[PDB]
Amino acid sequence: MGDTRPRFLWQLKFECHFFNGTERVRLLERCIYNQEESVRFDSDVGEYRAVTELGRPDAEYWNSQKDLLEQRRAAVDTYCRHNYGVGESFTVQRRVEPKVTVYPSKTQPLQHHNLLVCSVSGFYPGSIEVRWFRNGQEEKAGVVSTGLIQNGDWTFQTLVMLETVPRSGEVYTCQVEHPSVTSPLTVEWRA
Amino acid sequence: TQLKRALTGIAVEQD
Amino acid sequence: MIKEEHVIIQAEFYLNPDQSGEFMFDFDGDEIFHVDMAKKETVWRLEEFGRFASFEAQGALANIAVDKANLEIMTKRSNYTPITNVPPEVTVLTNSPVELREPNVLICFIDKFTPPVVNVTWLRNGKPVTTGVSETVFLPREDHLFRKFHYLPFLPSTEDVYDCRVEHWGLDEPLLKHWEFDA
Repeated sequence: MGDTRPRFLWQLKFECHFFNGTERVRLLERCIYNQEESVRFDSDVGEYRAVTELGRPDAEYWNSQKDLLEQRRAAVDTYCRHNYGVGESFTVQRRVEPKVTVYPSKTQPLQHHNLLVCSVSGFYPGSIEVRWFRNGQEEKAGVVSTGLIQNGDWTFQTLVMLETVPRSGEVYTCQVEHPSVTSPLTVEWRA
Repeated sequence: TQLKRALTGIAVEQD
Repeated sequence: MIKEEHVIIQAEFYLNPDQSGEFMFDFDGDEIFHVDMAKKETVWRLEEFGRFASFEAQGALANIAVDKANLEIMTKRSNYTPITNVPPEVTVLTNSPVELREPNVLICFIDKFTPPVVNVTWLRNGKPVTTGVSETVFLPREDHLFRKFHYLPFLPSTEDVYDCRVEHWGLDEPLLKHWEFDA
């Protein structure tokens, strides 16, 4: 755009890191000028610390305020653990079952199918395992994945493909292991 | 229940 | 055994001279909610979240006010050093595997850019799309850059072609990202 006027950005990030549930909690207050962190409060440190020289005054000023220091030290309880307790049910405990489909496909424009695709979409959390079976026997060779894709709408998707030229009569099975189902989902495709 | 925010502090000014 | 690490981030920023402010919560890379400064209200990323928790947007406004002040202070402290434009990488993807006549969403993912000011346009068959599109606020990154999602509902067809046009001060030219359904 023709607005060539200089831009000045100020970011403030409060990170609550939770380890083994609420066993270990760490608060990180980060002040960022443009794309550079200048000062931070680390609960494992207990006081403000300058990241760049630009933030040294603030670190000195804020450390002189004992009310602020005590409140920030207690923030691991009054802020991080509080919000964890409030949001655990729909975040940490969020379980969405994946929609699983199986279809034949091709690696390139070509007159035979050289791929068996298993699409696993719309699930949460991201941890998932996918196995292929030919006639009830697991095929571990020629399996290629697109990796874990985060859609930004609290869902994940992935493709898991089996490089094979399916033959008439064979029955392929995609198996999806995910914390949302007590038994792994199975989808069959009959060639 | 209510989600709490962390309160922002003012930086030191110039002189 | 031990449970996986989870991180909740309260991410807020203020930008001059645009006078833009943002306040949002993030859980493991997903937005929980943000605060719309206009209308002064908490917008949950998933509406269902509003039935389990609440947040007073007024405080976010207060925080943004403080951020504005701090930005100005820092602006003078750095001798009015401006931010360096970082151009984004743009990826077009689909919500799910594409099937003809089966409704879907085209996602334009704008990534790794700063400042958080971008201009995104959808182009169906070359023509700009102005309604029915949706977007997210500017999402935080660990390298303090930004992410953004733009969404376009559509009926897949072999005849239609799509483009995401992204303009940013770090780009030499508007960035076009193409997408088509071919068999």
